[PDB]
Amino acid sequence: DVKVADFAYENYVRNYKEVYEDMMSKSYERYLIRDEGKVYSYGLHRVCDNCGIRPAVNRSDDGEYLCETCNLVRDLSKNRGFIAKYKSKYTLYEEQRIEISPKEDIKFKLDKNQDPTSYAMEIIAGYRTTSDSRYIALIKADGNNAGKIFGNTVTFSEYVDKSFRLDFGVKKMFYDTLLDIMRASSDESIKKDLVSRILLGVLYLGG
RNA sequence: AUUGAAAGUUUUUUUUUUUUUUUUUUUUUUUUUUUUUUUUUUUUUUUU
Repeated sequence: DVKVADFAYENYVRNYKEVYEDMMSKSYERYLIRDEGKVYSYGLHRVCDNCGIRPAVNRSDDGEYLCETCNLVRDLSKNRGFIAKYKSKYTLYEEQRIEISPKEDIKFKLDKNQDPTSYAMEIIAGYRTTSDSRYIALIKADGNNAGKIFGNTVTFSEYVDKSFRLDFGVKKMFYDTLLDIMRASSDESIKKDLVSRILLGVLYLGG
């Protein structure tokens, strides 16, 4: 959904509140739609009947659990995604640059015939071996009353500064927490593995 | 005749072991079985 509002004039730049007002005003256009006829498999399962002109739900290597859209997304993610993060080498540039190689830091002993992407959730959880029971936690954070706070902004520059400060401070907090974990006065292998697992278990951070 | 279905949250684990209601505590301290009462009264060592 594309929302466009006038940004600034020749001798005047509008404050964030008015711009957001214009954006929200030009939002009814989203709710206008027209009629279309198609078929999309409910989720990605089974072989429905519906209209039979097209071929059925494509078969999968594991059997029959692959819809076309999910098939395409899986094809896209086969090369890049979590596996790319695992096969990377993150470096923490500080007074002593320290690198992290999950391919060499995770202590999950797997046979060469096993797929790390399949056991990605277990790896992030912390299964050092397949015969391990261990829960994994999810952390979601969000700012408080951000919308009205940005509404009560004197100038657009103030809004930009506040957003930049928020994002950079969030990233700084995460980095400092990682540094604190790194400086734990314990064996470097343990902290390296923990940092690798934490880094792998990140979906999106910022703002 | 629900998009549509058929699966026991089940098996398995003794709230058990250690610990003496025990030590100390004399039913004794005191009190004369005495106290008033005469073994007394009557009777001729004696006759034909």
